[PDB]
Amino acid sequence: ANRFTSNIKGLTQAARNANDGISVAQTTEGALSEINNNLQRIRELTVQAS
Amino acid sequence: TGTNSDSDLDSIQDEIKSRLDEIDRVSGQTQFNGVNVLAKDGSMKIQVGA
Repeated sequence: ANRFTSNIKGLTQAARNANDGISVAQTTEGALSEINNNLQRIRELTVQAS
Repeated sequence: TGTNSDSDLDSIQDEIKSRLDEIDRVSGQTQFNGVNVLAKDGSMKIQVGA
């Protein structure tokens, strides 16, 4: 039972940590998407100015 | 399909590669109370007869 509860607590905490990783990836991809929007505006401006 | 170019094909390719890496990871890191189940071809015997 001691080994069992050790595994249980470890797996629960690891699942929580995976959720935190999901959140980090989400915020990073949001920043990347806004950078992509800026790049698209730059590309349109270049097509205009060419 | 043939409508997608190589630049459009690299995305599908790296997604497939990430999925395969995840498959390998979950195949190699799943264990029940300290013994793995997807790493060896050995059989398990359960004493069910006294």
